[PDB]
Amino acid sequence: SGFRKMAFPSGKVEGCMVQVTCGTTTLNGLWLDDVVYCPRHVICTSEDMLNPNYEDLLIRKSNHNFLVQAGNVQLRVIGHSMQNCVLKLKVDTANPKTPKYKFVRIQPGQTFSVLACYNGSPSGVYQCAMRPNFTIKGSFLNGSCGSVGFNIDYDCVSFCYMHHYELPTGVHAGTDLEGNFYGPFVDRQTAQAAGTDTTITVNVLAWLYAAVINGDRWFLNRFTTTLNDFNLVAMKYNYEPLTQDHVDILGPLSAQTGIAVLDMCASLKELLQNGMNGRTILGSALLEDEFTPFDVVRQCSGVTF
Amino acid sequence: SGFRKMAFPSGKVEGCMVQVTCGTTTLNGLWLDDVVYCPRHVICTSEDMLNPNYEDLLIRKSNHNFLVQAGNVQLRVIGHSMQNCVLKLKVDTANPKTPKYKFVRIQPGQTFSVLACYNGSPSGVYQCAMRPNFTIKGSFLNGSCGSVGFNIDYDCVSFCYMHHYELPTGVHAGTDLEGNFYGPFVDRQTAQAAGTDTTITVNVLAWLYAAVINGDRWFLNRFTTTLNDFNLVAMKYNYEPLTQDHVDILGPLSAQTGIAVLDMCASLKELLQNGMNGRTILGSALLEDEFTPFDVVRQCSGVTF
Ligand SMILES: *C(=N)[C@H](C[C@@H]1CCNC1=O)NC(=O)[C@@H]1[C@@H]2[C@H](CN1C(=O)[C@@H](NC(=O)C(F)(F)F)C(C)(C)C)C2(C)C
Ligand SMILES: *C(=N)[C@H](C[C@@H]1CCNC1=O)NC(=O)[C@@H]1[C@@H]2[C@H](CN1C(=O)[C@@H](NC(=O)C(F)(F)F)C(C)(C)C)C2(C)C
Repeated sequence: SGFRKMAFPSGKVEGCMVQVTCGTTTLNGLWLDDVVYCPRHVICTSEDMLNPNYEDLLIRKSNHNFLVQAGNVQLRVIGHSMQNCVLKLKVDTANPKTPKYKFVRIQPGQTFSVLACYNGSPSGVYQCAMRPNFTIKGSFLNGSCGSVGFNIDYDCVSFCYMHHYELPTGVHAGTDLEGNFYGPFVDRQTAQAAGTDTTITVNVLAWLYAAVINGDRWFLNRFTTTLNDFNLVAMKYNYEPLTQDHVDILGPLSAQTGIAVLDMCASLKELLQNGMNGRTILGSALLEDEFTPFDVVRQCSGVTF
Repeated sequence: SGFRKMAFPSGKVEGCMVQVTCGTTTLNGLWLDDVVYCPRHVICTSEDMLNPNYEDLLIRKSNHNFLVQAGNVQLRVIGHSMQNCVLKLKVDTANPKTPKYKFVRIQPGQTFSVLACYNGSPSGVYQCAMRPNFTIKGSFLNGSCGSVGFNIDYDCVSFCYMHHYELPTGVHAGTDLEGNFYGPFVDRQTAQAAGTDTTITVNVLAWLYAAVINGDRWFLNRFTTTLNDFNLVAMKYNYEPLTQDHVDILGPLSAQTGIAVLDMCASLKELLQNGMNGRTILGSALLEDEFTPFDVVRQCSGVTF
């Protein structure tokens, strides 16, 4: 029993983390094979960041300007290129701790573990969701950029996120490992708006299923509803519309618990319309949308790596 | 910015995790130097667990009965002893990934990272608090026993917890690494009561400090109060009394924010007496007591390892 916000083991990823210094600026890099990936804004001074010309800034840099450190050991940079908002620094050494990995672009509503790092050293691990507006609600300070988000499939690390930017609202934006931002964001120190955010409806239902599994069943009603009837209510309370693809994804949880997806939608309707009456669900006084169906199955049946 | 439930990096600990099988029963062991630590109830069949005589059960066991596996590799057990509720299995090999470590007995209210494992393989990481009643609110299934809780100080792992037991209420109990339970618990399959739990008052204040740092300040009043005046209210709402040792521990957070500890106590009094009125603090609709002062400083100023 129990249900927590649980990150992947970070070991495989801790071994890829390096420090990248250019002039005065230091942040984190990801060392895979003979290549180090970091945010391109490492080349900036503080004045450049207000409106940088990254091409012109990079032109004024050679390989010896890039100090890459892995623990106490320096790596010799033998090449450099800019791919979108990331820098690829070729080094003379393949990382001997390179795990099996891939680069993926994650869809909104999916989750990942963040290994938050400073000076190329790991500080902490937590789980995030990519929000419908392509922000994340992270925990990041000066020096955190280059920190990555990832998923693990048995022994294969899917890197999906690298950290670049904190919005005025204190939420976060970054890129995939090819340097393409998630959302409308750019790497310049200026106030930038995120969308109106929505609630990830499929995740909420997954978490209701996690609650039932763990015995919290007070919210289960006898009533039912349609897909259409539910979505009309969902629109009202700023929830993602529920698709059939979503219903089918919730199938494992439906199957395990013996509560149809549409009956669970019935429960959520009542919850939205009546509130919680000061009661809790899995220790939460509000409705959590940062667990995928797979996160719930993984945790409530104990998938390992 | 941002503030999340953040565990230590788990790499150092992932390297110490092994699988221990006795007869039919399999759980996790902790492999440090030439010694493997696991819960003693690995020697039990399902019938024994209702009321085990651990001494008599262990007597009928020799070294070859203990299958210890580290990945695909078997370790030859050359000795065995029972220390309280843990089994120490001497093996022929020192773990080459043994980190600097210590064993500590943690105080109620303190936090730690759990690396939840099955079949000696890591599944995930989360943070827990030791509750005043010596239970933890974990996420644990069949096979999770042997999973450990730990803290990290630069490069030194303090192991403080090993998992044994889930109460009827779905919370959890276990031992230190010398096999002494936290709380009144025993390793037998019988319903066991935990204390009335209390709220860890020092942690709540630490988390209010985390909120202010992050810009949640709506709950700040310009009142202050005495220590005694606060404690009177605290007793009422089932909060731990606040001591001067507690005030002194909050000194760094007081210092960082420039809000006196007793002015913050003023805010918490009003919060307890009025409730939150549907408002949130760091995304939470209730008051969180599972962050220590050190956890807040670690996160809101970026301590690494
Ligand atoms: C990477 N090390 C940081 C991550 C930041 C630091 C504070 N918390 C974080 O998550 N990246 C940056 O500092 C980037 C960097 C210049 C400005 N920047 C920002 O994140 C800034 N944001 C904005 O300008 C704002 F608020 F308007 F959106 C900052 C004020 C420093 C938080 C560049 C090149 C974009
Ligand atoms: C270790 N592998 C498990 C951890 C459990 C399994 C489900 N969730 C957990 O955290 N340990 C056990 O199964 C221990 C073990 C026998 C029984 N036991 C229990 O935790 C049981 N609890 C009780 O008897 C209860 F609820 F009354 F307190 C169980 C019902 C299986 C959850 C021994 C030797 C104590």
